[PDB]
Amino acid sequence: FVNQHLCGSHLVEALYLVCGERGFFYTKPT
Amino acid sequence: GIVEQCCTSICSLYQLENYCN
Repeated sequence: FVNQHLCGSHLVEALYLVCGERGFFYTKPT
Repeated sequence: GIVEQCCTSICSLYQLENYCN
């Protein structure tokens, strides 16, 4: 996996690529 | 939270999965 800063469009694209179509929630509160 | 790890620092697959559904 990459070792870089990821913000805005880069943060959500990398998070979605890691979730692999599972979907995401940026802070996932209870 | 995703922003404090990824925007102002470096983050990984092993941090990123904590924000998946």
